[PDB]
Amino acid sequence: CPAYSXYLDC
Amino acid sequence: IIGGEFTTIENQPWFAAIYRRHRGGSVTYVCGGSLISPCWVISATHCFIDYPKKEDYIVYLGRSRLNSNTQGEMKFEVENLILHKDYSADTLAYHNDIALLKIRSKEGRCAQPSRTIQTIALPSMYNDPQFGTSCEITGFGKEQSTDYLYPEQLKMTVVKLISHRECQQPHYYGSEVTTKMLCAADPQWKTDSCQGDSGGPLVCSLQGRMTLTGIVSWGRGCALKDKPGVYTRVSHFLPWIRSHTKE
Ligand SMILES: N=C(N)N1CCCCC1
Repeated sequence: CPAYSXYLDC
Repeated sequence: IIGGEFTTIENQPWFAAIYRRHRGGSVTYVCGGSLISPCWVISATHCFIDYPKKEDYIVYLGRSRLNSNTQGEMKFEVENLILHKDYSADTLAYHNDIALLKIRSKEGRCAQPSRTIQTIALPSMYNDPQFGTSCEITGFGKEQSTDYLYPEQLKMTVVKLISHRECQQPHYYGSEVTTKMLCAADPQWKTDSCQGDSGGPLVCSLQGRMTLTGIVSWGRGCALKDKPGVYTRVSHFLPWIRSHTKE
């Protein structure tokens, strides 16, 4: 449910 | 910057605007930075790591707008791009997210201080304000998570420093926050740094001196419940700074 900085929840 | 207010470069005369050339010749904004002396801008490694060649980058100082000129602005080439040897990027956080750009004009010149171009002071080592201290962030980053564009006009907002114990609680980021990082967020979670704000200044007034307390580094979405913004904790990198700037 992939998390990346910056953008959104997953 | 989510929420907050529009501003201009006189507010934040040390704010650096960093862009990257392309092959075709077009230029895109990368990240902010902060002018810590006439030849040196500080910023965040994660901004450069994927395209680490210095000749790719342009730095403007004196700039209040993203894609149009500001009267009095100065444009620099990147003479040295110094990325921290201990950088790492994990499933969430960036560690040691700090970078120094040595700037020099087509004329061979560093910055000339003006009403629109000033330097910001480095903290005292290991000296940071108390949790709950209100500090400012500045950037050309998104106004909303879902925006496709960056605002053309520079912004700023105020956030409050968060204690470590609070930030490292599993509710918030847990282990991901280290001692080399600072957290900050709005009590109602309604204002924050966002995409495109990375490498910009967290500025607090410790004593009476506007002081460069943090560098915008990372966080899950933007202005999100239990998810503060995370900033490189500048007062824990002084030796790295000066060692790489004594030259
Ligand atoms: N302030 C947080 N939410 N950020 C700042 C760094 C880029 C995106 C997430």
